[PDB]
Amino acid sequence: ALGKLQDVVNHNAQALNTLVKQLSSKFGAISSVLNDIFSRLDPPEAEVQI
Amino acid sequence: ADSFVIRGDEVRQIAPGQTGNIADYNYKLPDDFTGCVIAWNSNKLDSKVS
Repeated sequence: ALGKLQDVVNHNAQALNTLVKQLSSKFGAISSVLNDIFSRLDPPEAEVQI
Repeated sequence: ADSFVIRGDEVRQIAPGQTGNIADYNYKLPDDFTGCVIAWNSNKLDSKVS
């Protein structure tokens, strides 16, 4: 009977979860972790991937 | 204008963000370098029979 309130809660949680899930996407780069990007290859391309 | 003389295959080490003996011990270029580099062979003037 209270699903009108529950939705308001749920729509918040999803909105945050999606945000967190965007921290593990490569966006076309070699990897998701930027420290490995800095430690692997030269600055000329490190700038591009960063 | 910075002038010097080096060995052959080390010529690649004169560039921003490069690793090698010359880059890390003798002549280091900034990562934000703007300029030009000119390298040519001088086997006739810098070589001796002895």
